Amino acid sequence: MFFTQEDYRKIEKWLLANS
Amino acid sequence: MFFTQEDYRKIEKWLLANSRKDTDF
Amino acid sequence: MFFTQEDYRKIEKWLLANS
Amino acid sequence: MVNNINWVKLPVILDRLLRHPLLTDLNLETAIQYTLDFISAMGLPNVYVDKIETIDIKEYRGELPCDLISINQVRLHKNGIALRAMTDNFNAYPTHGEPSFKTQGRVIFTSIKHEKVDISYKAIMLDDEGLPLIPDNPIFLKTLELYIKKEWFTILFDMGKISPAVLNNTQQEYAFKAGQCNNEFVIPSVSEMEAITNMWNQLIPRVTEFRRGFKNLGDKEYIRVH
Amino acid sequence: MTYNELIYMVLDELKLSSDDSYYTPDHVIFLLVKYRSFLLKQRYSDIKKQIPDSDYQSICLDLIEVPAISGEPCEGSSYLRSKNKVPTTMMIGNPRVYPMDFYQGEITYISRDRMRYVGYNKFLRNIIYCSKAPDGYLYFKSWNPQFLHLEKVSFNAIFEDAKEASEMACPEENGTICKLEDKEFPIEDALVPPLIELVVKELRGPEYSPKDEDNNAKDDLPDAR
Amino acid sequence: MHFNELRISQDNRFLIIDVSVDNQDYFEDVLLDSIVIDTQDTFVMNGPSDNPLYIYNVEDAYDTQQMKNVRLELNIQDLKVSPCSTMFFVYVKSKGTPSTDTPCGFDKDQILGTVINLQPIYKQTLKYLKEVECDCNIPKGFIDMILKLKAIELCVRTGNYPQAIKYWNKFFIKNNCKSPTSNCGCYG
Amino acid sequence: MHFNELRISQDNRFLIIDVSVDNQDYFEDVLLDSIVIDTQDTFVMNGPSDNPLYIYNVEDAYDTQQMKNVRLELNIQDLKVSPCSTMFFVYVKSKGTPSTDTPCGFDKDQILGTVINLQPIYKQTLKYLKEVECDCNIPKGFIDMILKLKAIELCVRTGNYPQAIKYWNKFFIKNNC
Amino acid sequence: MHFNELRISQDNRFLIIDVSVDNQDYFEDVLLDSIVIDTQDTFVMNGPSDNPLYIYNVEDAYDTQQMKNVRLELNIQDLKVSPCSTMFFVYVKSKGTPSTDTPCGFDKDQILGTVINLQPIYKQTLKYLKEVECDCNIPKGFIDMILKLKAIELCVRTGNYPQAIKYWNKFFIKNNC
Amino acid sequence: MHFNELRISQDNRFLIIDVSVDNQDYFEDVLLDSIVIDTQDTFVMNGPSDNPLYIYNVEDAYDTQQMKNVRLELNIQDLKVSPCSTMFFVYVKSKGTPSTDTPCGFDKDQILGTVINLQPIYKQTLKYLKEVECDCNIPKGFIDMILKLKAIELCVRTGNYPQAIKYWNKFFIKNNCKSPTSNCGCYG
Amino acid sequence: MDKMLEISEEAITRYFTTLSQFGYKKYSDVDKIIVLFFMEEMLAGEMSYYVTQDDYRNIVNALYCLAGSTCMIDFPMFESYDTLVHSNNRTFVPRITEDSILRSTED
Amino acid sequence: MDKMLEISEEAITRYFTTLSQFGYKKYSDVDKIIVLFFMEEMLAGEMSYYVTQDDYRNIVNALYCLAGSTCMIDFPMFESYDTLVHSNNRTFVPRITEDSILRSTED
Repeated sequence: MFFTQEDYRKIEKWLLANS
Repeated sequence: MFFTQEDYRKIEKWLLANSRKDTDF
Repeated sequence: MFFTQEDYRKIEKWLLANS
Repeated sequence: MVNNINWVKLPVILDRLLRHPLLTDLNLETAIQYTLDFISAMGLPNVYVDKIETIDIKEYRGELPCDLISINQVRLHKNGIALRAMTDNFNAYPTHGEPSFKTQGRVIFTSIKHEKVDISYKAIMLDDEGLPLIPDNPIFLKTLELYIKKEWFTILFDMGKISPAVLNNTQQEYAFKAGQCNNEFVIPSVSEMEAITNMWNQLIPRVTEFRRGFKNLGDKEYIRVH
Repeated sequence: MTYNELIYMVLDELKLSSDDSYYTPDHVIFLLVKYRSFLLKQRYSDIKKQIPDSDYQSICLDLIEVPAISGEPCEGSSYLRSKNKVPTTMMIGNPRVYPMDFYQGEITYISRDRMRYVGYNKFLRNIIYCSKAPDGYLYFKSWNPQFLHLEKVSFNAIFEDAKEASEMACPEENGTICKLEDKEFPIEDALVPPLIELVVKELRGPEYSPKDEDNNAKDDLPDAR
Repeated sequence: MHFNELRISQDNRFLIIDVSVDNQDYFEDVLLDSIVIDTQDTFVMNGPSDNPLYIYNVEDAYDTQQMKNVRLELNIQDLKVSPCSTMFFVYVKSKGTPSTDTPCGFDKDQILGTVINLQPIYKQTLKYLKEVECDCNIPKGFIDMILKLKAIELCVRTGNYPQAIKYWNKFFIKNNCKSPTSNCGCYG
Repeated sequence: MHFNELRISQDNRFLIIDVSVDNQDYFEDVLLDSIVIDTQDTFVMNGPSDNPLYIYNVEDAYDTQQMKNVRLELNIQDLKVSPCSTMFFVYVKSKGTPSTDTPCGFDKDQILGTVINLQPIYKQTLKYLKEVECDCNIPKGFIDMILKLKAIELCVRTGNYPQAIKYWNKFFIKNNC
Repeated sequence: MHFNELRISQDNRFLIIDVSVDNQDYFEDVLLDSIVIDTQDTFVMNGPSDNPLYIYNVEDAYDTQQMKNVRLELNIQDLKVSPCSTMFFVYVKSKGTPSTDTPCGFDKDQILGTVINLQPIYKQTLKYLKEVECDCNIPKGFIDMILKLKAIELCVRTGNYPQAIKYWNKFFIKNNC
Repeated sequence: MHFNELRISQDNRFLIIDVSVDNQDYFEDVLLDSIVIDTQDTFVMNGPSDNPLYIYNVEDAYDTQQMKNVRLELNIQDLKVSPCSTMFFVYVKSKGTPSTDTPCGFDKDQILGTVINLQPIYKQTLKYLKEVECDCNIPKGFIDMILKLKAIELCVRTGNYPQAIKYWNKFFIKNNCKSPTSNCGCYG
Repeated sequence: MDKMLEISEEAITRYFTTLSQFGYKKYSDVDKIIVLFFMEEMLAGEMSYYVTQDDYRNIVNALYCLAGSTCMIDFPMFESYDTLVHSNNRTFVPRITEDSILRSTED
Repeated sequence: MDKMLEISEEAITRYFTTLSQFGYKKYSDVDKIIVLFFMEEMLAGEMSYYVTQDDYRNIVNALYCLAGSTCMIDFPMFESYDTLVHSNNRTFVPRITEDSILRSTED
C-alpha cells in the first residue's frame, strides 16, 4: 500500500469516534 | 481510498495488542 | 481490501508519531 | 521398446470400438475393467510408472505406498545396499545375516528392526480423473480394441447372438495382435541393445549389479592395454 | 408417424368408422402397443442386429433421495430413485440414462442382479449405476457421495410398452403434447406394415363375429345370434 | 449497529438474540425500533415479509442505553417451529437519524442476521470424520459435508439469501434432533 | 461466562487469557473463581486433571465488579512447555449462584477453551503455496493438512477432545515456529 | 485522471510520464499527489508496494493549475534497472475531493499504467520476417510470440497483472536492445 | 472535428461521449449542431436513421468554445438498452462553414464513431487465455476470440458498418454482464 | 458417567434393529459391542474404585477406538462452545489522544 | 479482499450446480476448491496478521495457478484502463515559426 495523508486523517478520525 | 467497518475492526484489533490500561503501569 | 503486517506497522507508527 | 509411451485418455479406445455397430452398448465403465484386465494379462513393464518412495520400518514391518503394484528393488537408505527375497520361515520370531524383505499386502516384512528403506516400485499412470491412462501406440490400441471385441463377442456367442465363425475370426485376430503387441513393447531399442551388449561382453564377468540398483548393468567393461 | 396415423390406418383397413362399433380405437391402441413389442422381440432377440433410432424413446425422470430400507442408521447407504415408476426396458437395444445431454455423462444402466454388487473396483467408485427395482422405480447407486445431488436425468431405451413411455416424455421445445394421439409412435417404418397386418388379422375375425344381442336373461351365442 | 450474540441454544430451546448499536459518537440519536423473526418459508427479497414469525417492538418498554442494547431469549416451542430444520432471519430496525459527517454506508438503518442449528450438521459430519484417518482413499463424505456447510455460510455472508434457502432445503431441511424436554431437568 | 480473547501472543512468548462473566441481569451474583491450564498430556474428560500445568486463583490478584473480569498473559517459557507443539486447555469456574429466574441450560459453572499456535500452520501453508507456484499442481499433502485441520476443528466443536489429541499428536506434532 | 503519454523514450534512456487531471467541471478541486514506480519484482495488488523503485511528490517541483498537469523524464539508468527487460508500473494519486455531483464510478483517486520497451519486440519481429523471406514459411515461434503478446495485453486490460508478470518473465524476459 | 473520449463506463452505467472540433485555424465558423445516438437494430447506410435512440441538439444551451467542445454521459438504463449486447453509433453533425483554402477531405460536416463494451469480450477471451501456455496444441479458442474481435474492429475502421453488424449479431449479441445497480454504491 | 449407558443402549438397540431388518451382523462388530457394554458395567459397578486418572485416560482413549468403528457406535457429542481459533471482541478506547512513554493507552 | 469471497462463492455455486446436473465432478478440482476457500478463510480471519507483503505476493501468485485451472474458478476482472502500448494525445503548438538554438519550441 501507499497511504495518503487524508487516509491517516480518516483512521484517526474513526479511532476518536470512540473518544 | 474507502475504509469499511471491517478494516477499522482490524485496525482496532492490531492496536489493542500494543496499548494497555491504567492498571497495567 | 486487505492489510499486511507492514501496513499495520505504518499505521501504528504514524499514530504514535502524533500523540 | 523402440517407440515412446505417449499417454492418452481412455475413451480413445471407445472412439475406435464404437465404429463397430455390434459394440455400441460398450461404456467407459466396461472399458475400464477390460483395459485393466488387458494391462495385467500382457504384463508389459513399459506401461507402468516408475516411482521411488522411502518408508520407515517399525519392527520388521513397514507401511507400503498406496499405488504400488510391483517392486523393482528395496534397499537400505543409509547404505544403498539392496535387499533380496526373504526365504526365512521364522524372520522376526525369536527363540528362547544379510537383509531381505517380503511383501504381501500394504505391508513389507523386512529382516531389519528400525531403518529407512527405499522402494523402487511401478504404478499405473492416472488421469486428471482417477482413471487409467493408456498408451496411444496404435498397436497397443488395436490389441486392446481386439481384446474388448473378443470378450464382448464371447458373451454374445454364449447367448447365440454371434456366429461361431465370427468369434473364431475375432480370436485369431486378437491372438496375432497380442503376440505383435508383446514383441512391440519388449524388443529393445538401440540404446537398450547397447546396454545389453555392455552387459553381455565382459572379459571379467560382473555378477553383483543387484547390490547396486543395477546401475552398472549396461556399463561398458574397459580393459587396459599392456 | 404419430399414434393417430397408425390407429386410423388400422381402423380404416378394418372399416371401423361408425361410432357404434364394438371395437373402439382403445382396442387398437392396446393391440398396436403389444404387437410392437412382439415384433421388436422377434426381430432383435435371435442374433444381434442394428436397432434404428425409431424404436427408441426418451422418458424424463426426477430423482429423489430415499433410504435403503427405512431411516435407520445401520440400514446401509441411501439411494436416489425416480419419483414415478419407470417402464420396463426390452433387452435388445442400447439402454442409457444421461444427464440431459446424450453426448455427455457416464451413468450406467445395468441389471438388478448386477447392481447388488458394483463399485468395489477402486477405479469404478465414481460411476453411477442404474437399475429398475421390482418396486417399479429406477434406483441409482454409487460410492461417490456427489451422486446424491443429482436432480434430473433422461432415460433413452426401447421401452417395452410405448404408451407408458410416451406419457413420460421430456417436454418438447414447443411444450408438452397432452394427447397421446399427437405423439410419435416408436417403431421403424420397415416394421409398420407387419404390425398393421398383424393387428388387422387380429381384429378381422372378431369384427364379423356374432353377439349376444337379445336381452332375454339367456346366452344367445350358441344360436349365432 | 451490530450483532453481539446470535445463536440457538445447544439444548434446542432458545433462539438467543443480543443486538446492540455501535458505540461510535455519531450513533446516539439512532435507537432500536423492532426485531422481526422470519423463517426460510416466509422470506422476501427486500425487508421482512408481511407475514413474519415473531415481532418485538423495543419501544414498548422503559423509555437510553436500555434501548441501545436489547436481548431476546425466545422459546422455540412457542414459535411452533423445529429448532433444527429451520433457518431464522433476524431483522433489526433502527429508530433515529445518525448525525451527519458519518462515512456513507455506515448509516444503514437495517441489518439482517441468519441463524441455523449446527449441531445436527456436526452429527452428520462425525459419521464421515474417520475417513480422514484412512489413506489411499479420498474422504469424499467429509469433503461433501464440509462443502455443504460452507455453501450456506458463503451464500449468507455474500447476501445471496435465496440460493442459501435452496441449499438449505436441498441439504439440511431433513435434519433431526432430540426435541427439548418441556419439563426442565435438574443439573448444574 | 465467556472468553473475550484466548490466543497465544503473536511473538510466541505469552498465552493470553481474557475471561468475563456474561452481562445478563440474573448473573450479578456470579463471579470468577479460578483458571486451570492443561495440555494434551494431562487432559482428562471429567474437568481439570490432577497435577495441572498452571493453577490460578482470582482472589489473590484483587484486593466486586473487578472479579467479574480477568486477564492474564502467561509467559509460556515459564510454564516449561513448547509454544509450538502444545494444545493448552483453559478451564474457568464461577464462585457464584445465579438467580432463580435463570433460563434452563444457562447455569453452566465451568467453561473450556482450546488453544493452539497458528504460526506453524501458517508457515506450512506458505510452503505448500510456494510448491503450488511451481507447475501449478496442488500437493496431496496440502489437502491432507487442510482436511485434518477441519477434522480437529470438528472434534473440538463437538466436545470430543481426546480424538482431537490423537489427531494433533499424530499429524501436527512436529511443528517449526 | 488520465495519462497524456506513457512510454520509454525512443533512445532507450528515459521513461516518460505525462499525467493530467480530467477536465470536467466537477474535478476543479482534484489535483495530483504523487507518482510511484514499481517493477515486476516489487509489484503487489493492493496499491504501490513498500520499498518502491521511485517515489515522486509533486508539491516539491512547483512553488494551482500547475499541479493539475505533471510531466517527467526519468533517466532509466539512474533507476538502476534494465530498460530492455523491465515492466514499470506507474501509479498516480489525487490530493483532492471531487464535487457532490460526480457521477457514480468516476471518483477513482488512483490510476495505473504499465510500461514495456517495444524495441526488443520490434527487433524480434524483424528477425522473424527475415526468416519468413527465406522459403516463405512462417516460423511457429513467430505465431507463438504474437499470441503470447496478445495474452499479456489481455492480462493488462483485464487488470490481472500478476499472470502478466509470469508470462513476461517466462517468455519475454531475455531481450536485446 | 474529432472524438476525444468515446467509451462505455466499466460499471455498465454511462455511455460517455466527448467530441471537440479540431483546433486548426480554419475551423472557427464550424460549430456542433446535434448528436444522434443509434444502435445496430436501427442503422441506415447513409446518415442517422429516421428513428434514432437519442437526439441532443447542442445549440439548446449557452450561446463560443463551449459549443466547440461537448460532453455527454448518458445513463444507459434511461435509453432502455443493454450496455453489453448493444453497439452504439454516435453521429455528430456540424453547424457552420470552414473557411476556404482548407485541403479537401478535411471539410467533412459529419463523423461517425462506433462504441461497444469490450468487458464481456474480455471475459469470454479469458476462458481460452490459458491455452497459450500449453505447447503442442494450437490455442484455437484464443485465436478464434482474437479474430472475432479484430473483425469488428477492422470492419469499423474501414467503414464497412453493415458487415460489422452481421459479425456483431453472429458473435457478441448474446453477451451477458452484471446490470448496473440503480442504488449507487459507497466507495472511493 | 450417565453417557456410557446411553452409548451402550443406543448400540444394542441398533444391533437388534439390524438383526430385525437383516438376519446378520458382523461378529467383528458384535465384538465391539461386547467390549463396550463390558466397559460400561465395569465402570458403573464395584470395580470403579480401582481406577486412577491415568487409567481413566487410557480407558477413554481405548473406547474412542470404537467411536466410528461401526454404525452402532457413534462419536458422542458434548456441550461445547470452543474452537481452535477464537473470536476477539475487545474494543479500543483511547484517552484524549494520549500515549504512554512508548505506546498507546486506553481506559 | 471482498473478492476472494466472490470467487469462492462463485466456485462452490458452480460446484453444486455441476453436482446437480451431473452426479460427479473431478476430485482434482474439488482439491482446487478446497485450497481456494481455505485460503479465503485464512486471509479473512485471525491469521491475516502474519502476512507480509512478500507473503502476499507469494499467496497471490500461488492462487493464480487456480485461475483457469477449472471451470469453477475464472480469471478475476479488475477495473483497468491501461495497456502495453498507450496513446499519445499531446498536441504541437509552435510559437511564431521560432526555434531554440538547436530545436523547435512550443507554448
